[PDB]
Amino acid sequence: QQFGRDIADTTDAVRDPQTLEILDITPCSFGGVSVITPGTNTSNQVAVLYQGVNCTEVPVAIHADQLTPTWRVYSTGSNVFQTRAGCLIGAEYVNNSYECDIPIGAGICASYQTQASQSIIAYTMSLGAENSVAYS
Amino acid sequence: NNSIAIPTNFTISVTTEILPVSMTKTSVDCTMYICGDSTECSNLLLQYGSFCTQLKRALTGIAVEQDKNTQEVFAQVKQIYKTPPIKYFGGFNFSQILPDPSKPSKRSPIEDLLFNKVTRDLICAQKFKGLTVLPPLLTDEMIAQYTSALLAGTITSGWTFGAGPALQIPFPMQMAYRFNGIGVTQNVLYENQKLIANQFNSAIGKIQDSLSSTPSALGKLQDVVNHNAQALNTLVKQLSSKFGAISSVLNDIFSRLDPPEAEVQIDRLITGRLQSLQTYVTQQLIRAAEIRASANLAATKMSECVLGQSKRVDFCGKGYHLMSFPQSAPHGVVFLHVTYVPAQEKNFTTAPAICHDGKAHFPREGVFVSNGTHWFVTQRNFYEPQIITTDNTFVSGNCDVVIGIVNNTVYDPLQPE
Amino acid sequence: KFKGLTVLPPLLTDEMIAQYTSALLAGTITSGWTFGAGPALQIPFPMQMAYRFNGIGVTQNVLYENQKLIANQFNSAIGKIQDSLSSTPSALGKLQDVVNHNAQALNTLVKQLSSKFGAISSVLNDIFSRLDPPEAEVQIDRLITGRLQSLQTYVTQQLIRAAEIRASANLAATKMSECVLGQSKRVDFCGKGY
Amino acid sequence: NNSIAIPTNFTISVTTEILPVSMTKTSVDCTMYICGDSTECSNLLLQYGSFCTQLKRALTGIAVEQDKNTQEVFAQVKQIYKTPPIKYFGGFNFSQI
Ligand SMILES: *[C@@H]1O[C@H](CO)[C@@H](O[C@@H]2O[C@H](CO)[C@@H](O)[C@H](O)[C@H]2NC(C)=O)[C@H](O)[C@H]1NC(C)=O
Ligand SMILES: *[C@@H]1O[C@H](CO)[C@@H](O[C@@H]2O[C@H](CO)[C@@H](O)[C@H](O)[C@H]2NC(C)=O)[C@H](O)[C@H]1NC(C)=O
Ligand SMILES: *[C@@H]1O[C@H](CO)[C@@H](O[C@@H]2O[C@H](CO)[C@@H](O)[C@H](O)[C@H]2NC(C)=O)[C@H](O)[C@H]1NC(C)=O
Ligand SMILES: *[C@@H]1O[C@H](CO)[C@@H](O[C@@H]2O[C@H](CO)[C@@H](O)[C@H](O)[C@H]2NC(C)=O)[C@H](O)[C@H]1NC(C)=O
Ligand SMILES: *[C@@H]1O[C@H](CO)[C@@H](O[C@@H]2O[C@H](CO)[C@@H](O)[C@H](O)[C@H]2NC(C)=O)[C@H](O)[C@H]1NC(C)=O
Ligand SMILES: *[C@@H]1O[C@H](CO)[C@@H](O)[C@H](O)[C@H]1NC(C)=O
Ligand SMILES: *[C@@H]1O[C@H](CO)[C@@H](O)[C@H](O)[C@H]1NC(C)=O
Ligand SMILES: *[C@@H]1O[C@H](CO)[C@@H](O)[C@H](O)[C@H]1NC(C)=O
Ligand SMILES: *[C@@H]1O[C@H](CO)[C@@H](O)[C@H](O)[C@H]1NC(C)=O
Ligand SMILES: *[C@@H]1O[C@H](CO)[C@@H](O)[C@H](O)[C@H]1NC(C)=O
Repeated sequence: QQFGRDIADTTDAVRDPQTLEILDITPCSFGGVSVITPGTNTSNQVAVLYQGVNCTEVPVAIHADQLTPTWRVYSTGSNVFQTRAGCLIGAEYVNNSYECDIPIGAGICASYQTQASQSIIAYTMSLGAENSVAYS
Repeated sequence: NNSIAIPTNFTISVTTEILPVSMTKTSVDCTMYICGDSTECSNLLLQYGSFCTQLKRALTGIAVEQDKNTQEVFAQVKQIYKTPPIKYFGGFNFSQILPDPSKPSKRSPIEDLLFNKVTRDLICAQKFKGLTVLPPLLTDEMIAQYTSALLAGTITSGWTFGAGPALQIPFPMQMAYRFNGIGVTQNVLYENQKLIANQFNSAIGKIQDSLSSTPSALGKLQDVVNHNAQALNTLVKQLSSKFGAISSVLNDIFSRLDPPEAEVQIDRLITGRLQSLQTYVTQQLIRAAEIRASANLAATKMSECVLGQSKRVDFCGKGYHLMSFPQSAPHGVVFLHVTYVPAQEKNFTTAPAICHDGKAHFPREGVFVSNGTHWFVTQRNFYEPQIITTDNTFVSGNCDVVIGIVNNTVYDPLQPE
Repeated sequence: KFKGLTVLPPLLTDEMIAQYTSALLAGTITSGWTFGAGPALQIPFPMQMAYRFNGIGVTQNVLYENQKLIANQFNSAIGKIQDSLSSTPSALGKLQDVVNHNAQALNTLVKQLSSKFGAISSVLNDIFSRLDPPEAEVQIDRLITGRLQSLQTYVTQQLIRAAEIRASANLAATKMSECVLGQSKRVDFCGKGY
Repeated sequence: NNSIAIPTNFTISVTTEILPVSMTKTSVDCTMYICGDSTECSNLLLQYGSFCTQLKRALTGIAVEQDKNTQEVFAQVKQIYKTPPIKYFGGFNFSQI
């Protein structure tokens, strides 16, 4: 058996012609990039969500050739938070909960809030104000 | 002409309505699907305009639509109501529908059953072809918190929290309100409170067994998941089509042919793959419209069945609607409709009016019934025979006009005193 | 059919749908609302109509004192229904339109079998005979992709019209529940008036 | 400020509402529609792959949906109630319906 194909008839494994050593072919690391912006009127600050990857494994490219976005400055930055949607770089996670402003996913939202330089923060969205009805 | 069937008993019936509210949010990397690792194919695809951008825009609209659907169905209430620590509620047992603190998810037993029922790997193979799944904005725990808040509001405040501030009411009095809503007097409930509570508890217990026993009970949800997965698989399989080219592999076409011949073959492959993507996106839009209609129905049922008592027939279950309970399910909602069903009907002789003196008397709120020798006035949905008096009847005209009028005495309460 | 487009029979025969309508209407006459919400409870029809008068805010004595007049009005209106259906060509147009759409769409599909789609001919055998097999295959695949596009367009439009028909049928089922199995207080949901 | 209109009479009005519940159920053959009698075209058709699997699946879904629509509209009641032999009904005439 010289090689193997996946469902889409794409080669996913191959036998080396010289060494006859079996090799799996996995496509190079790829993913979606989402830019959370408060609005260019409000600010030029942004946050970057790398979707469906742990940011142990976010682009750590040190040369422009190694990875397609040539903007490395928003990778492995000071503000790094892991979500189930992806890992978000450039927004500080706060334990406070607010009404959703910019949806990120898995219950995490982002907002541009003052805290006193105003910056992008990430938080768990607030479902509402808790109440207890005085049942008797 | 003169026979009426009056129910002498009732059944508290709990039924389940299962409604999809959201579908899987999918994203397609258009370049990675049309041109996996061929940069030449990517440069050629740049010449096809805004096809990929339009597909991305449509899929993003679908995903935002799914989040909006879930928000409309479950985020109706802005207060996260909590059930009281003492769960008595007049003998009505809500443990199967109330959140269970022992479970880490804070999910009810029925909801836990619902979540259990709905279900290289296919995910990895699809991802390697540019097809990925975006997580929903609201977690399953957040949707469970919405359902728990809705249940707590319904149990502690009736329908008041739906129309404004939550107003505490004892649950037996709320269910008496609901019997008034279905046309049955409060005394029927207060006199039969233990029986009604036991019937409700037994029906709620049978709900879990009915959901467990039938594999296809939640099929309406599962089908939605299936309808997504198959579609994605179809897309992946459409990457094996040559579309009239020498090969389905872009790299083989480029390696084997000079630029003029390769262009004719890569054009065929790119056109076929773009057609496959357009077909997928169009069918996703149609399915998203169907899911939006389903979620709009679910939101309407949340408003009119859970946040109130509906007089619409069969909108909130089979029978006379009393109240409803929401339960979160994977990509959907299950409404437990508690309804009142008349039972143990009995035949009686009936007359449109009673002729007393020269006056015709009509029942103010009920029916004139006869067991064979004596005439009573009873409420329509329950047999509670009462003596015909001037209090429970009103007078209109002479006896001649009414067809079917029967002679009988109308007792005057004040005359003895 | 000879071009590959066939029509499948509906699962319910028109006789079975007639039996459903007969059962629903007999239940409405004999039992009023009761069969909709549970066991069918016998009610004399004048008393059911008096209930329905109470539902709209009118007392029972109004119906009982005017029973003959109300019955005559109902009989006259039902008599006028058949004439009104006869007179207006568009009275059932909403039905006919649906049929027309289906019937028209199929013809379009059939007509798309007479389109060259840029090739020399719309007949496959003529293209194969009049061209070299490598040259002929290009035109044949052009015809094939054109016919696949026609089929996909037909299926997409059928999906959209099926969504519209599903919305209409959901509305019809809601009207069966709320207008036939009950008395509705929703304004204009079950006709003009109370 | 002080004037009301009170009805002194009534009309029993019967109106019609027409609602389509189902459409014609159609099935399509790619093999015959695309390639009427050409086995050569039939063999060429497999190159395009799963288009007709998808099309047949969609049409079958529509066809099942039509029967589901008819069930939803007309099969609401599971008891086939039978009208009484004697059709008096208090002077109301239902012979037309
Ligand atoms: C109304 O129906 C209920 C059942 O839903 C009757 O209660 C049952 O009565 C039988 C015999 O009397 C007992 O064996 C059951 O244990 C009872 N069940 C419950 C839940 O109470 C009730 O008696 C009926 N009422 C009338 C007036 O007929
Ligand atoms: C409410 O109902 C639940 C079950 O639906 C009751 O829990 C059961 O209690 C019995 C006896 O106490 C046990 O034998 C079962 O094993 C329990 N089942 C579960 C799932 O807990 C509960 O006791 C009821 N609450 C009240 C106040 O009666
Ligand atoms: C119809 O109902 C009346 C009233 O309940 C019955 O008359 C009563 O019968 C009981 C005996 O079963 C006596 O103790 C009461 O004094 C009677 N009341 C009156 C006002 O006479 C009557 O027997 C019932 N008839 C039938 C056929 O059930
Ligand atoms: C209410 O309207 C009905 C007609 O819809 C009236 O009935 C008419 O009465 C007149 C005089 O009694 C007769 O000449 C007509 O033949 C009747 N028409 C029908 C269709 O029966 C009825 O009189 C009106 N009532 C009031 C109080 O005005
Ligand atoms: C119910 O209405 C039908 C018509 O819809 C009546 O049948 C008509 O009766 C008259 C006189 O007997 C005839 O001139 C017509 O030709 C009949 N038409 C039809 C279609 O049968 C029927 O008599 C009415 N029922 C009652 C009890 O009056
Ligand atoms: C983070 O990524 C690492 C690297 O593969 C993985 O081992 C780990 O499970 C990830 N953590 C989470 C919470 O996903
Ligand atoms: C009473 O019912 C019988 C049979 O249902 C019917 O023949 C008779 O006409 C009815 N009474 C009157 C006054 O019409
Ligand atoms: C009422 O009487 C009819 C005829 O006598 C009978 O068929 C029916 O079963 C009776 N219903 C009840 C509830 O007794
Ligand atoms: C009882 O009804 C009959 C039927 O018309 C009537 O003749 C009689 O006068 C009535 N009895 C009264 C009014 O005491
Ligand atoms: C009565 O109506 C007139 C004109 O419509 C208005 O000016 C007047 O204020 C009304 N009556 C009262 C008490 O306001």
